[PDB]
Amino acid sequence: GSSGSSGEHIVPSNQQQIVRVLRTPGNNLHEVETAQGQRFLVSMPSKYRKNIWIKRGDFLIVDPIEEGEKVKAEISFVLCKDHVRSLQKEGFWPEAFSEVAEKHNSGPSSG
Repeated sequence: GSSGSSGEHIVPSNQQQIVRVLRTPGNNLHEVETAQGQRFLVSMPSKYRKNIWIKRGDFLIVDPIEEGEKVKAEISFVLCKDHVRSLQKEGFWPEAFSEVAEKHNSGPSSG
């Protein structure tokens, strides 16, 4: 069993995981990296059959699949500047990335 788990907003499931985009060859796939320094590729949901706005560095939630194609996991949702922060407060956001938002900033870089 388990204890009352938190799930007020879109939160990474047990199998799901948060990664960061790196580059896209164009096809219906995207290369991301985990918090444990692990680069891999992901597939696009059969439901998101459209031209979604995806960029490099963008953090998304992918889920691993059983013994199937040469794909590790598939995108679940697109985290926004806000979401990311939320997960950080709730205590879910990864550490390997945690040291990213701190530096990142909107507008002219003071430093």
